[PDB]
Amino acid sequence: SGSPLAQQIKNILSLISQADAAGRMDEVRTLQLNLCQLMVEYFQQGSPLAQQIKNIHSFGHQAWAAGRLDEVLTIQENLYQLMKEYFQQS
Ligand SMILES: [Zn+2]
Repeated sequence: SGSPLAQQIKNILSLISQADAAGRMDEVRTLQLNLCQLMVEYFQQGSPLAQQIKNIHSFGHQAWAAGRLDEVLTIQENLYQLMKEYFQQS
């Protein structure tokens, strides 16, 4: 974890919000791929909130691998809300 990584996570969270509002569906997909990688790197190796971000991210991968879109989507809602809290990015 680190401050430049934290700001890049905040940048990508902000662009996801902007791209979503503007209807840029392909860019949203790319942004979510970037956020995924940044989360793996930032949370490598914490507070209860950080532990739950890590757990929920892991279960998100398991749901995605099975194509379980219904569970992916509500995992995403939970994960992204916790990320917005941890990184103070509304
Ligand atoms: Zn991921």
